This record gives sequence, C-alpha cells and structure tokens, in this order.
Amino acid sequence: GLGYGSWEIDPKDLTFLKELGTGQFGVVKYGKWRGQYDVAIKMIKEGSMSEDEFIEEAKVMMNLSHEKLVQLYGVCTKQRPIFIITEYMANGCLLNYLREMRHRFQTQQLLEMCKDVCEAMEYLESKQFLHRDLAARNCLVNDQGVVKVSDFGLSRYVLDDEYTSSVGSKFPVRWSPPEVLMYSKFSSKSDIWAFGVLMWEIYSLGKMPYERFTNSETAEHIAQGLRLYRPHLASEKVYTIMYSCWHEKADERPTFKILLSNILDVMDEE
Ligand SMILES: Cc1ccncc1-c1cccc2c(N)c(C(N)=O)nnc12
Repeated sequence: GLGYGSWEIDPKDLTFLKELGTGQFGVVKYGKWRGQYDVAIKMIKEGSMSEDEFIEEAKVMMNLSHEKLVQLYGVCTKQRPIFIITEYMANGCLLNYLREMRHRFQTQQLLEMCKDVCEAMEYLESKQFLHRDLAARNCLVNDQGVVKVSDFGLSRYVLDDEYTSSVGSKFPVRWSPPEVLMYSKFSSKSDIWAFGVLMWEIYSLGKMPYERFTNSETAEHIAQGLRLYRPHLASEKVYTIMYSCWHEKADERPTFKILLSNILDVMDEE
C-alpha cells in the first residue's frame, strides 16, 4: 500500500482475538491478518523500547527465516504505540509449557526441544546474529509442539536500565557467563552459555536456575567456577552437552554447529 515499505504492515489489516501473554514490552495478542492468517501482535508498551533503532533493525530481521525461528512478519510504525507482528505460537512460552506437569514428557521430547532451539541458534550463528537473551522465556511452542526461538536481539532496544545493567535488578544473571557478569563481554560464546542454561531449564521442567540463590549469590558462585548440576531427567550424555556450554574459557565452548551434531548423536544413541 501507498504509505508502506516491505517491512510495514497496515494495522487496519488486523483483527484482535485474545491475549496471549506479556513480558518486557507489555502485552502480546492473537489476531488475524486480512481475516485469514494467524498472527501474534506484540503491542509495544509506550516508553519501553528504542523504537527508531528497532525499526531499522527490523529491516534486517525480515530477512532472517528458519523453520525453528519465530518469523517476523512486519511492523506497524505509523503510530507510536507500535506493533510487532510475528508467527503465531498457539502453545505459548516454553517456560510455562515445561511447568505444566500434565504433559508428562518423555526425555526424547525434551531432547527434541533442545534440537529445535539448537537449529534456530546455528542458523542465527551462521548469520553472525546474537540472540543476546536466550532462555526458556524467549522460546515458544506451536500447536504441533515444535519449539521456536523468539525475540532474538530485542534486548538491544530495552529502555529500562534494570534489564540492561549487569547489576540491574532485571538483568538475566542466571543465563550469563562470567565474562558478561564481570566485564560485559557479549559474544557467540555468551549465546552458547545461555543455551546450556536453557537445556538445563528444559531437563529441569522449567525450574529456575540456581533456585536457592539470589542473583548476587549466583554471580559469585559462577565467578568461582561452580555450575548448575545434572537435572534428574538428563542422561550422562545430555548432561555432558549442557556442561560443555559452561567452560570458564569462552573459546573452549562449542559452536551451535558442534552442539547440534552432539545432540543428534545422543538422539541416535538414546
Ligand atoms: C515470548 C515472549 C517474549 C516477550 N513478551 C511476550 C512473550 C510471549 C508470552 C506468552 C506467549 C507468547 C506468544 N504466544 C507469542 C506468539 N508469537 O504466539 N509470542 N510471545 C509470547
């Protein structure tokens, strides 16, 4: 349409249906686009996001597509209550899904969730794109039980300093390697560390990492070289994979390509 770039979606094409949940940019709703196509509508909360910066980045994000990566559809910009329009994921956030004991997951299903995420992450890594806040809260589950990685890179646009200061009350300390906590050194290997913690979350059925510790205590534990330990549902081989993400030296941590190989190996063996 006349006043629209390819990254831009006319909000008048949206039908709102129900609330899906919430998080750091506020509410996310389920809708239809042009009456027919399922979408999630992230209704970005006023003053929560560096919106011009994000909008520019969205243009780059439009070109990221992978089956295990939540698809960005476009953005509604002509309105500073902006909308981000994404792939609809009917089963919601992975963290809540893991915590519902009714599912009675087999460990084979849990390993597949790890592989889903790993595939998305290998893709992002092949594009030199850091997630920057990988965790179960940032993974979604579709109506087929497939896990996909969401909100990739969005922490760069969070205006709330509680989220972005490493000592900030809202920083993801529990998903952070020592070099992030100590000197804010983000890299592919910080994404690797978080993926390991994500595997732990999955095999722990959504327990909080370091659940008995405060953030400050967690940071001290980690800096001393101590680690999460083996969830009851992880085999020795699965435990080995997650633990490899937590090498004190960042350059000794695997890539997502190697981790994917390792996960496929275990799948063939177990
Ligand atoms: C993952 C996330 C990050 C930031 N703020 C909200 C969410 C979120 C919470 C619950 C449910 C959903 C959901 N169903 C969809 C979706 N695309 O369907 N997206 N985000 C959700």
